[PDB]
Amino acid sequence: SLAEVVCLEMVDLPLTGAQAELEGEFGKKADGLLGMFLKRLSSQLILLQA
Amino acid sequence: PSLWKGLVGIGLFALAHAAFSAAQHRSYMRLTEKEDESLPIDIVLQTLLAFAVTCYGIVHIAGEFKDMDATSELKNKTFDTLRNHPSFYVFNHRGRVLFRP
Repeated sequence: SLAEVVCLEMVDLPLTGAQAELEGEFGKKADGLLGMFLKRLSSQLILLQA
Repeated sequence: PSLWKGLVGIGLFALAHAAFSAAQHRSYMRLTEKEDESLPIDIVLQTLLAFAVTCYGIVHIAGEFKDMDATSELKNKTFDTLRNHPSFYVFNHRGRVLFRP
């Protein structure tokens, strides 16, 4: 059937597991800097464990 | 004191950590592609504070200044020292005979 192709488009593949969390932690916009430091250090420990 | 040296170390470490954070945040953008174009306040505040403490430590680590007036360190030089002339030593004194040969 692929002998006669009419139209095609390229769709990007989904983000990998090692990069999925980089779009979830961002955008929180916490009012206090302590919360930002806490989540940043938690992400750092998660990456270190990985 | 010597702890100043240790202080500067942690300062560099702090700066190093900032780098990591910045790198991660860049990846954030490289996966969000939104019109943010701004660093988190936490990372810039941490970088600036680390810079301040590290520079303050470095200023101490640089050392101690020395006075220009040449009569500063020469004040305590008694005449019993300048007269020795180490090149022109003579060993025909009472020291050898008095002491064990």
